[PDB]
Amino acid sequence: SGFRKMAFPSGKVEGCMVQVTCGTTTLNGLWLDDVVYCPRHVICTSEDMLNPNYEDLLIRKSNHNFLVQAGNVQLRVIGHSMQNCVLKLKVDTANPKTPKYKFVRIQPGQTFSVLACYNGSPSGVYQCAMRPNFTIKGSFLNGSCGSVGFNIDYDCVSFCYMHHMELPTGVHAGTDLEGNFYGPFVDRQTAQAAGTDTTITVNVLAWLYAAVINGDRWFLNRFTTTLNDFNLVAMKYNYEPLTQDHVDILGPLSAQTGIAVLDMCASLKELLQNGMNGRTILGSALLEDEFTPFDVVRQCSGVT
Amino acid sequence: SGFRKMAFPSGKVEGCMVQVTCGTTTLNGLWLDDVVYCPRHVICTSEDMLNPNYEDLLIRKSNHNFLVQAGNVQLRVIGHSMQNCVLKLKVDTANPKTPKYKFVRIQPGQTFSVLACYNGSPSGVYQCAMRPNFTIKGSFLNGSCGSVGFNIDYDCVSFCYMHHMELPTGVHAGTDLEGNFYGPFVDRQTAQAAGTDTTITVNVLAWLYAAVINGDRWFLNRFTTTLNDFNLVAMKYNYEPLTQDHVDILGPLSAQTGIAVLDMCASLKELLQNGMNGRTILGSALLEDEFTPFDVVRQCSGVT
Ligand SMILES: Cc1ccncc1NC(=O)Cn1ccc2ccc(F)cc21
Ligand SMILES: Cc1ccncc1NC(=O)Cn1ccc2ccc(F)cc21
Repeated sequence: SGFRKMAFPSGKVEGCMVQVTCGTTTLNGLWLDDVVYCPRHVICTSEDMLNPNYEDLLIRKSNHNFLVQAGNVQLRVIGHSMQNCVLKLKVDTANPKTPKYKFVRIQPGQTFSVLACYNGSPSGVYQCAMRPNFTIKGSFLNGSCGSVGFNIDYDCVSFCYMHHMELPTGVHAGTDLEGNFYGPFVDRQTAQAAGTDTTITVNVLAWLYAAVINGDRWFLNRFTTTLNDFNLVAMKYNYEPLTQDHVDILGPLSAQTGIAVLDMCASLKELLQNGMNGRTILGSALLEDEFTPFDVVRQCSGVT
Repeated sequence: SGFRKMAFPSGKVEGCMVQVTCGTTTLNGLWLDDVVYCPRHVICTSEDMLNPNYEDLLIRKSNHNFLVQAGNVQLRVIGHSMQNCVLKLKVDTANPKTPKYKFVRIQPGQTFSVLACYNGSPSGVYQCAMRPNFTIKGSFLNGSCGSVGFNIDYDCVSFCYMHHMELPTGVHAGTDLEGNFYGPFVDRQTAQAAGTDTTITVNVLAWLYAAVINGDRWFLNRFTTTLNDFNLVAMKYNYEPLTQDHVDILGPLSAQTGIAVLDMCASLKELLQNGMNGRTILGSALLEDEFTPFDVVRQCSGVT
């Protein structure tokens, strides 16, 4: 029993973190096989960020300008290329600590763990969700760029995020491991306001099922609703519309607890309309939306 | 910017996790040097837990009865001893992945990371605090026993907790790495109710300073208070009394933000008396108490 915001064990990712320096800029790189992945803005000075021409800036850079250090040892750079907003630095040595890995581009609402790093060294690990507006609410300071987000299935690490920037509103934007930004963000220091941060309805329901499994049941009521009726409430409270696909993904949780998805939607509807009345659910005084239905099943079953 | 419940990178601890089986019971062990540490209740059957005589149960066990597996390879057990509520299994091979380590017995209010494991395999990592009643609010299922709590200072892992049991109330009890339980708990299946779970006042103040650093300032008011006046409020709301030692530990946060500790106590006092009025602080709708002043400084400065 108990339910926590749990991150994947970070060891497999720690063995991939390196430090990349270009000129006076130092950030984090991800070393997998004989390639180091890092944000392309490593080639910029703070002044360049206002309007950088990355292709032009990269012409003045040679292999010997990218200083790649793994712990206390220096990697030899034998090639460099830009793929979208990431640089790929070919090194002469395959990372001996390279785990089984994949590069995946996640969908909004999906969760992942972040290993925050500075100077190629890990500082901490926490669980995040890709918000519906494609930002992440992380914890990053200057130097954290190149820190990565990932999920783990048994022995395979699926890398989904690489940190690039902080928006003026304190939220975070970044790319997948192919260098494509999530959302409309660009790696430029300009007005990039975020869209509406809606609540991930399917995750709140999954977390409500997690609460029932762990003993927190005060919010269960005598009511039911329909998808269309629930969605009228969800729209009013800036919640994502719930679809039949979401109901289907909640099936195993519905089966385990014996509480039909639409009955749980009616509990959520009353919680939205009436609030928590000074009460808590799984130690939270608000509706948590950064646990997917898969996360709840995983934590509640003990998948390693 | 941003503030998250961050755990230490778990890699150094992942390399120490092993599976220990005795008879029909399997739990986690911690392999450091040529010794495997595990909860002594590994020698019990579920029936034995009602009133176990560990010394008598251990007489029927020989070195060959403790099956210790590290990944897919078997460790040879050349000695066994019981130290308080932990068993120390001497193996013939030093763990090559043994990090620099210490065993520390933490004080209530202190925080630590937990690497939850099942069958010697890690499932996840999360940040915890030793509650003032000596329980921990974790996330553990059957098989998680032997999972450990730790802190990391640069390259040294300080092991502070080993998981032993779940109380009937869903909270968790365990020992330090010398086998001594935190609090009055015993490794017996009996009525062991927990004392008052008070709020760690010094941590709430540290988190309020973290909020100011990250932009959340609505709770700052025009008032001040005294230690004795604040403590009258703290007693009413089951908060730990604030001492001059706590004020002293909050000094660096007070210095960074320019907000005197007693002024922050007056903000906390008004938050206790009036509530949050439907507002949030660092994404929480309640006063968070599982960040120490050291945690706040560490996260806000980027210590790796
Ligand atoms: C300081 C900080 C805190 C947290 N996370 C990241 C950062 N760093 C940055 O944002 C660096 N940086 C500055 C301007 C700019 C423009 C575009 C871009 F891709 C990166 C940019
Ligand atoms: C099932 C579970 C869930 C979460 N964390 C731990 C557990 N396991 C246990 O508590 C095992 N166990 C059962 C009786 C008993 C008595 C004393 C003791 F030290 C261990 C005991």
